[PDB]
Amino acid sequence: DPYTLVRQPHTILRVVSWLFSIVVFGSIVNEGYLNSASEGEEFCIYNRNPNACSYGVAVGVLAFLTCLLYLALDVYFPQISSVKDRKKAVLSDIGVSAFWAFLWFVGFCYLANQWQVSKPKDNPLNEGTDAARAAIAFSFFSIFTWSLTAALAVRRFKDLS
Repeated sequence: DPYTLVRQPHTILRVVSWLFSIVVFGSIVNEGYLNSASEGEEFCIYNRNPNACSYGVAVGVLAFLTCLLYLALDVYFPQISSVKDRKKAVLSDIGVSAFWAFLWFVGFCYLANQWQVSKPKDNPLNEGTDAARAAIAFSFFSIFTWSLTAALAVRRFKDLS
């Protein structure tokens, strides 16, 4: 039912992941790994630490960009007179949302794995620093919210189809 998807938690998930993407990006910046990644020095640009974080930055800042724009679309979702055109909008966004699950999975793994390289792998990821752990945690949290949208790729689509 098109007229129930107007209150679909999907929109909420966009807001949640929108914020989470800010937290991850910001946390990485707070650590200073973004600056290190941009640093052309061969001991920083080839350093795996900031490079792993730069993957978090990639998906972080672009998720902010994408989700922000996606939320703007939701504003006018119920303003669409054609249910078919609504399906087009959902299909277009939700396909990327499913891809975000992949993208954040990869970025997350870079953060988690690189931590196990630089720090004792016998210890859990929660033995890292405040912001570093925030980036990892909220990256994982993002994956959850994106995996929900991956399911909605069928739910919402068929409810409009």
